[PDB]
Amino acid sequence: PTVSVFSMFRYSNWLDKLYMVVGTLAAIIHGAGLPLMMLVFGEMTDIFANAGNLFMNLEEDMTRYAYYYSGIGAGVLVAAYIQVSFWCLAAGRQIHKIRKQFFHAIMRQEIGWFDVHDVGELNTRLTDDVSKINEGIGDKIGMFFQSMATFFTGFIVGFTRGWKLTLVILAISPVLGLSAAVWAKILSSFTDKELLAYAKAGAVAEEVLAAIRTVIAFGGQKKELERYNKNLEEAKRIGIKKAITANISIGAAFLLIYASYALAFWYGTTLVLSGEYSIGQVLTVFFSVLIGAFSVGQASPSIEAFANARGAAYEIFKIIDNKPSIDSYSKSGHKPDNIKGNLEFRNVHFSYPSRKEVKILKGLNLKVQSGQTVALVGNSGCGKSTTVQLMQRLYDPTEGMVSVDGQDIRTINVRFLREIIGVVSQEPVLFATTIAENIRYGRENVTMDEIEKAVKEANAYDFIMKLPHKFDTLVGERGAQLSGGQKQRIAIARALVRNPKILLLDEATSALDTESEAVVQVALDKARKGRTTIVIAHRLSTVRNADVIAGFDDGVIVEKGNHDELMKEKGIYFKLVTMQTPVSFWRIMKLNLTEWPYFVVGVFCAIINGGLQPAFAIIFSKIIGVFTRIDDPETKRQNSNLFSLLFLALGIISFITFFLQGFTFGKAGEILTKRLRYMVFRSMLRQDVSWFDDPKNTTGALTTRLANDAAQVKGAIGSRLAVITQNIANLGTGIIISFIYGWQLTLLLLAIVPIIAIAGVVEMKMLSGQALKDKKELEGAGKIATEAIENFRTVVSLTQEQKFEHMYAQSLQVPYRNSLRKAHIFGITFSFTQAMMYFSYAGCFRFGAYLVAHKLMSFEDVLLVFSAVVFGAMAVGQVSSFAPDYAKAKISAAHIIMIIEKTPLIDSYSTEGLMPNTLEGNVTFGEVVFNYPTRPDIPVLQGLSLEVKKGQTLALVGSSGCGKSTVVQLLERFYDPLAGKVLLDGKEIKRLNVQWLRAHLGIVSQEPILFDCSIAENIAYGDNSRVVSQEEIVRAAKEANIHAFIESLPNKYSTKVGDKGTQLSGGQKQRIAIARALVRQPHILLLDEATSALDTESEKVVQEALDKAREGRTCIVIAHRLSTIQNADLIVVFQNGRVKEHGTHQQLLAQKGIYFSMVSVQAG
Amino acid sequence: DVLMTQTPVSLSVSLGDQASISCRSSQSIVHSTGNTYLEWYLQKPGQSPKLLIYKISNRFSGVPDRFSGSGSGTDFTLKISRVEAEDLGVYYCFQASHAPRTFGGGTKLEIKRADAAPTVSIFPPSSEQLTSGGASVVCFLNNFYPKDINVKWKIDGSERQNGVLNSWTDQDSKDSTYSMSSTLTLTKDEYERHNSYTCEATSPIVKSFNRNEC
Amino acid sequence: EVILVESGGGLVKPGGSLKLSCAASGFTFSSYTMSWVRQTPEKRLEWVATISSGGGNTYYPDSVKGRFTISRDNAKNNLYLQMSSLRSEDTALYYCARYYRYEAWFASWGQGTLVTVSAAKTTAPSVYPLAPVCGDTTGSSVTLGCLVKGYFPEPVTLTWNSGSLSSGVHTFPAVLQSDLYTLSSSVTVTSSTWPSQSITCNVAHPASSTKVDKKIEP
Ligand SMILES: COc1cc2c(cc1OC)CN(CCc1ccc(NC(=O)c3cccc4c(=O)c5cccc(OC)c5[nH]c34)cc1)CC2
Ligand SMILES: COc1cc2c(cc1OC)CN(CCc1ccc(NC(=O)c3cccc4c(=O)c5cccc(OC)c5[nH]c34)cc1)CC2
Ligand SMILES: CC(C)CCC[C@@H](C)[C@H]1CC[C@H]2[C@@H]3CC=C4C[C@@H](O)CC[C@]4(C)[C@H]3CC[C@]12C
Ligand SMILES: CC(C)CCC[C@@H](C)[C@H]1CC[C@H]2[C@@H]3CC=C4C[C@@H](O)CC[C@]4(C)[C@H]3CC[C@]12C
Ligand SMILES: CC(C)CCC[C@@H](C)[C@H]1CC[C@H]2[C@@H]3CC=C4C[C@@H](O)CC[C@]4(C)[C@H]3CC[C@]12C
Ligand SMILES: CC(C)CCC[C@@H](C)[C@H]1CC[C@H]2[C@@H]3CC=C4C[C@@H](O)CC[C@]4(C)[C@H]3CC[C@]12C
Ligand SMILES: CC(C)CCC[C@@H](C)[C@H]1CC[C@H]2[C@@H]3CC=C4C[C@@H](O)CC[C@]4(C)[C@H]3CC[C@]12C
Ligand SMILES: CC(C)CCC[C@@H](C)[C@H]1CC[C@H]2[C@@H]3CC=C4C[C@@H](O)CC[C@]4(C)[C@H]3CC[C@]12C
Ligand SMILES: CC(C)CCC[C@@H](C)[C@H]1CC[C@H]2[C@@H]3CC=C4C[C@@H](O)CC[C@]4(C)[C@H]3CC[C@]12C
Ligand SMILES: CC(C)CCC[C@@H](C)[C@H]1CC[C@H]2[C@@H]3CC=C4C[C@@H](O)CC[C@]4(C)[C@H]3CC[C@]12C
Ligand SMILES: CC(C)CCC[C@@H](C)[C@H]1CC[C@H]2[C@@H]3CC=C4C[C@@H](O)CC[C@]4(C)[C@H]3CC[C@]12C
Ligand SMILES: CC(C)CCC[C@@H](C)[C@H]1CC[C@H]2[C@@H]3CC=C4C[C@@H](O)CC[C@]4(C)[C@H]3CC[C@]12C
Repeated sequence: PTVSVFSMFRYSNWLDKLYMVVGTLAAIIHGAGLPLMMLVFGEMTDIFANAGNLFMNLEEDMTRYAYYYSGIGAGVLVAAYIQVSFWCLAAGRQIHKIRKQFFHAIMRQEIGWFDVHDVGELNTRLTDDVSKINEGIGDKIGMFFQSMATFFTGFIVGFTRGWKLTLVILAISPVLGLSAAVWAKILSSFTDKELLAYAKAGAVAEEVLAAIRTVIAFGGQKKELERYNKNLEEAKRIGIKKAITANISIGAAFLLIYASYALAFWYGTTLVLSGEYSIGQVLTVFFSVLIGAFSVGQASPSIEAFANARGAAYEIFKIIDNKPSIDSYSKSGHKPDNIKGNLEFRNVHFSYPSRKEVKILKGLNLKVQSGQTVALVGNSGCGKSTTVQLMQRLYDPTEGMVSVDGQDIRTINVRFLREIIGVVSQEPVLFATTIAENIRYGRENVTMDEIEKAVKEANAYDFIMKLPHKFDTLVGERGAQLSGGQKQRIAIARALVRNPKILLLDEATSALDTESEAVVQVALDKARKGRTTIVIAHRLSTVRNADVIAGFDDGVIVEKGNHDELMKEKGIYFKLVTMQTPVSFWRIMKLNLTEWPYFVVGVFCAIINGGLQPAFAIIFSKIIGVFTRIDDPETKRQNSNLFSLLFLALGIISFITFFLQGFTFGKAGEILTKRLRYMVFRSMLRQDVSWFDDPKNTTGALTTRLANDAAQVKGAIGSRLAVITQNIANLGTGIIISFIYGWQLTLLLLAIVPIIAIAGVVEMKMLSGQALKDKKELEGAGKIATEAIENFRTVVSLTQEQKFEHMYAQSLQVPYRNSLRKAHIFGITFSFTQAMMYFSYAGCFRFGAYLVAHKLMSFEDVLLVFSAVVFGAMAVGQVSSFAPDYAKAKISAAHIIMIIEKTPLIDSYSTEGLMPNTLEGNVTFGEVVFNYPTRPDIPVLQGLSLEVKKGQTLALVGSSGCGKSTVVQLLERFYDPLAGKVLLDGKEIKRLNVQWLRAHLGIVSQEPILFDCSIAENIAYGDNSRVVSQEEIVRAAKEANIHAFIESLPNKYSTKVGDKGTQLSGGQKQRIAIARALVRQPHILLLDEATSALDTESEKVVQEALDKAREGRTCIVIAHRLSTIQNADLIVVFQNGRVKEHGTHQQLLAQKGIYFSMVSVQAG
Repeated sequence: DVLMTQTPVSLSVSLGDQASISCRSSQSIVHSTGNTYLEWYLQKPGQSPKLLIYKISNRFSGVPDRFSGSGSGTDFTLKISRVEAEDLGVYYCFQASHAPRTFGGGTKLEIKRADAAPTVSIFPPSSEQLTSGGASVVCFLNNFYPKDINVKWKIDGSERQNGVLNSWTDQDSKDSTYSMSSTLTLTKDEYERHNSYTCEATSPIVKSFNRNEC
Repeated sequence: EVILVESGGGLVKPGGSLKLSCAASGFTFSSYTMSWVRQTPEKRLEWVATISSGGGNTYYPDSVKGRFTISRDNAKNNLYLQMSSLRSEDTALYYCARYYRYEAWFASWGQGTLVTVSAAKTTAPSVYPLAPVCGDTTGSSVTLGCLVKGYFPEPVTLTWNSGSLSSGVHTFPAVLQSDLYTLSSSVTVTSSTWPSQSITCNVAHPASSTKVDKKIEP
């Protein structure tokens, strides 16, 4: 995927071609202003040296060479501000354009093309990939052009002044260039490698973090913790190897620089003494060529970024490329005028291209006229809602030709049409806009009186009165502060204000009441004369009162006719109607006390790394003083050789000490990180379930914490220590040496040291890897990104795209302008500090000349004070910019100690309480009231009760969200029942043993999630704290006939299972959770919906393997299908949590009650 | 190691002419760095040497124009043309390109000026010298020429002793004349036993004193 | 200009030891190489020692190594050479030296100071005024001399009339016999000067500290 170069800059205007051209010009010209600085420095020192030999006319010549230095300073000020500001502007504009256009093209797309795309990945796209395009083309091309200029100027100066030396410097410069390349590259790709190192274990944490209730429910904690440990240790080995190699490469860069000084001066003295050169030409040639070779390395990261951009641009410019078959926008679409209600289908088929192997609808030939209200009767399995979407031109039907009133849909406007067929779907969703905005999505132009009229028609207006700020009532995400019945009433209200030409309902009475349903159906019937309508509902209540009732079976229209026709027809509708009638503390060093030896060695080697800058100051300003003095050629030669060798030795000790400080602080940091992750996880797990379900303590929150804040705390301890001591060695010694050698210049230079430090930090913060803040502040246009994609479905309701493109435009055009202001600021700062470097030369050497011509100090002493304090301050900067922050890392450690301190209620590992010897198998609940403390505003269970006997297969029947699965959390002790008193065998579970209460019993959850293991480590997960004895494992697959599928799979007991077992089909996996609980041999088996997705003959075998032990072990089945309810022992009906009637199947059926109605779905 | 001969030892130039001096070093004095160092220090009488020429052809700042040094390989000469009158003394060619820095030999330079008659002047031993049992009769010959001369003693006209002491002055920086002294120390017994003591300069020039005292 | 002047000197028995100094003024002493140089009784120079500006680089010829040790004080501007275990061939005259910036080796010789090593003991000078026989003048000039006999060691200053006779003084060098020095001065002045004004012979002897002013009387 290569976008080359021309395609990459396609989204540009005139002004930006202009910005780029003036940019590279001012970058080439800010480039060549270091080598000219060394060309002046050469002759300046060549005049200081020879001056004071019979201080006449020194201060004059220095008043001249103050103007060369200050001139180049005030030329770089400008060239650098121009380069930075102008390239950040080219990029700013170009990325804004591409971002808005990407979002615009992501709302034009065939619904099928969202089968290919995803949700989380697509948000990764529209933030990470676009910021990655920005990253290259913004400034890396500036920095790249500037460093190429400094290289070529380095060579031109070094060949103008003297070649015989620049050839040697150059002939070892390939190794300098290469080592600079590797150093800089390692620096840019440091954070990215780390995440790659953590990937697996991180993904293993998320899975377990999400499904925590399950891995509680079995014995599975120790397994999940060892599982983690293994991949953690792999992250540690990869980590410390990376630390070793990072430091080797850095240490060898320094060794090579210093050995390069050694060669240059050992050769330069041969030349100087021979007569040819002087000390000025050698300083010039050497510094200019040495700086040029080193700079090229800085250019290399810029080259890699361009490869990254013109790669990611492939996929982004892809969504920009293709036009969906059914153009959602499409202004060329035909528009009808005399649109009378008609509906025409003929031999209609379709498959959801997410599965094109199965053709689910295998024929439909339908003709419906105006006002004709049609219902569709048939099981879940026929495919009504498929037709529903197919009508709205949300797809192309494959066979036949669908039309409406003469002309066909395939050639006419989809916005207009998708409109005039107003729909409500099965599970409509609620937006986090203002309530009146949700509604007004009927039209850009709507009046408040219309909203009032429609909400009094739908009769969803009482709760409209009840809420605060009757027309300002803020809903949150998804609309879950209020009820679900009101939620369906207002989805109704929306497809009502949409005022369509046809009204298509898909079960708009999901969890709604009766009287509101009747008023809603009457208000519907108010608009069913001139506007065609069709209802897709299982609730027969709003089904009987329509004109036509048609019958699906196997996705085909089998039974045709009106009500009476289906009565006399003996189809499916006949049987149906027949049976229906914070405070942060510092205690954090103590988390890493075990590693005192690494720290001792580390502080020692950091002291020495710090001191290695003043040692160079002295040695350098002495190998210069040698050529200033008046000596023999023998003394000049011997001292050149001695100081060359001291240059080599400083290099070697630099190598070894960097390698050690790096390796050692690295290894202590990795070890702290690993034990902190493992221990914070072992304390996450044992915590309760209330702590887990609590909002603000979620799966995203917790994985971010456990995958970052551990590494943050690592940063605080070791980094703070290494940087403080290295800097104190460096600059403390620079300034003390400086006061001793010089008594007047160091005082003037202390007034510049702060600015030099700041200059070093700003330069390194750039080359290191300056990132954008929007990637954290911008948040995703706020929350318009996720919402548009996540809740993409009610946008699969109407068009209402523009009203999202434009909300994007606002919430994204605000920060944009703040980014331009930030470009101007960063430009001025990055120029002003560099300019301060050049004016540092000028001020320090002019004052040095005034001191030297009054015999208060020498040229050795001024070259010492200069080099030591100035480049000591610069190196204080360059090193303090690697230091991780200390506000964040301290708050982070507060969070970690917070968790590692938290004491979960009723410790899962605890044997404290009551440990009984005799067990019977009774369960009794008395006035047990409960509400989930996570919902303090809705009380969910209002004090039910039960009585259980041995082997008593207790039927629990109710609705969805009203007390079928809430005893999973009362009996297995997740949420303590606040009101009531429970009797399991008459024994209070509040004193019982918890890892035994779940040890004794085992259930089949509402859904099984499985894991990253083998079926030998997935079923066998059914029991733990006991070895897997396979003669039990062989038969757990056998009792449920699931031994068949497994032995056919390769690696019969060792076939790989990926994440959540995404390989097999349902019929083999839902069999496994049962096979899971078959090795469990639970004395009480709380089964919930073991007949959701299974064949009817293996439902027999799971029920018999349940049955062949349904004696003697207490049983309880909670499900919809009556295949398990009539063969259950007792029944207890549920309606919003209240227990009304109980009893035997022959007793609750002799009375016509509610269970008479709960039989009436499909039995007959 | 390196030893330096200097070919002309004593030189006889005439005021207003050109003189040459040569300095042969064995071994080709040439440093590692590529230069040859070979100075030509010149010392006057009653003075501590001054520099004249360094690095073979250069001239130490403050020297006349006529001192020209020229050096080929291992033989180096110095030519003074138009010899002045304050250019008398001794020349030294010191080489510093090798391990023991030698100073070479030494060549003397004398300016000729026709001839002259030695001015004899004899003195008696002092009265304090007589009492000291020893008598030394001195003899001064001021401003004569050339350095070549002999002086002999005639005690009593007969005796030509050999217990004589000699001493020459260096050439004068103004006149280019010399001056020598002949001291005859004797015991007073050898003195009072004799009467006349004569000091001849060499047609010789004669002078004497008559008695023990005047 | 630069002046280098030294002290030390005198007479030291074989195997002895002493310390020649060299106070230098005028040229920011803390930069230049320095050298000592030696001139023997045959007026034949010789190199002795050199010390670099830093102070940590001294070179001695091959012979006299080990027993001579040269060093310097940059704070007071002084150069010292410390000699020990000297033989009988150490009688010499030692000069300081400087170093021309353009590789000229000895460029600023200070004055000399001489050092004599012998077993013979110290001596004072003996003087006999030397006036011609009854001052019998020989023209408009009269030759006057002065004879200093039998002293040791060598340095000795003879200044006529406290230095008033300067234009026609003829000082002769010291002749060594039996380790005793026979020096003599001579001055010829007009025959109208000797009888009219008195003429004096001033001497000095450093180890003996005797300085006798004899007049010349006819
Ligand atoms: C004397 O002549 C010259 C000298 C110099 C240069 C050019 C010259 O030419 C005239 C250029 N050098 C410029 C190179 C230069 C490179 C690196 C450093 N960072 C550290 O030391 C360092 C200290 C503390 C913690 C850390 C980290 O946690 C760290 C983590 C990941 C990666 C790292 O790194 C890739 C890390 N690093 C450090 C300083 C400077 C300076 C010396
Ligand atoms: C005023 O000119 C300059 C302008 C700028 C920089 C450096 C300049 O001067 C070199 C930094 N640029 C960025 C490239 C850049 C960065 C940092 C460096 N590390 C060092 O140079 C350095 C490190 C340690 C010790 C020393 C010395 O003892 C030293 C002594 C004499 C002369 C020097 O070099 C003129 C010396 N260098 C250094 C090099 C290159 C941006 C602006
Ligand atoms: C990359 C390297 C190993 C390739 C060889 C380097 C070439 C480009 C350079 C490196 C150093 C250079 C030498 C540098 C100095 C000398 C000494 C001089 O008196 C003649 C030129 C000569 C002999 C050069 C010849 C060319 C040379 C050898
Ligand atoms: C690619 C590199 C790192 C291999 C090693 C390269 C260096 C060490 C080689 C390349 C060319 C070599 C230089 C070529 C010739 C010169 C001049 C000679 O009179 C001394 C050796 C000297 C100064 C060499 C030093 C070593 C040198 C710089
Ligand atoms: C990359 C590293 C390990 C290899 C560097 C090799 C260096 C040390 C080698 C390669 C060429 C060598 C030089 C080549 C020729 C000469 C010239 C002579 O007058 C002195 C020895 C000298 C100066 C050599 C010293 C050693 C030397 C400098
Ligand atoms: C990568 C480059 C620098 C190759 C490394 C070469 C350096 C380390 C080598 C090349 C030539 C070597 C020099 C060879 C000869 C001398 C003279 C010796 O009496 C002292 C050391 C000294 C001065 C060496 C210093 C180290 C030196 C300069
Ligand atoms: C050894 C002592 C007595 C020397 C005095 C040095 C004092 C005056 C100076 C020298 C360099 C300075 C340190 C330089 C580096 C940093 C890192 C920064 O992130 C915090 C400030 C801090 C910690 C500075 C504190 C003040 C400091 C320590
Ligand atoms: C206000 C802050 C940032 C400035 C720091 C004060 C320093 C930089 C200033 C204060 C007053 C100044 C001193 C005032 C007078 C003298 C005279 C002479 O001896 C040289 C300069 C010297 C020594 C100045 C050096 C710079 C100096 C010491
Ligand atoms: C760091 C920045 C703000 C520099 C502040 C230093 C200023 C206030 C200092 C630095 C150098 C100092 C000057 C430098 C030297 C001279 C000597 C003499 O001729 C008069 C005083 C004078 C003119 C000083 C006065 C104060 C001075 C100008
Ligand atoms: C006695 C002397 C050293 C006092 C002068 C203190 C100077 C040298 C010290 C004082 C505080 C220090 C600064 C304070 C904080 C940091 C922030 C860091 O991210 C860059 C360097 C920087 C800006 C330091 C550089 C050195 C510094 C300015
Ligand atoms: C306008 C701002 C942001 C830039 C700050 C730096 C300017 C004011 C400083 C930096 C270095 C300084 C220069 C340093 C040395 C000389 C020599 C002096 O005898 C004349 C002025 C001149 C040229 C100075 C004037 C003021 C100066 C130019
Ligand atoms: C670091 C820089 C930018 C601070 C401002 C520059 C100051 C400190 C620089 C520029 C102004 C300069 C001073 C201007 C005036 C004087 C007096 C004069 O007779 C000698 C130079 C002297 C003593 C200068 C010394 C250098 C100096 C003090």
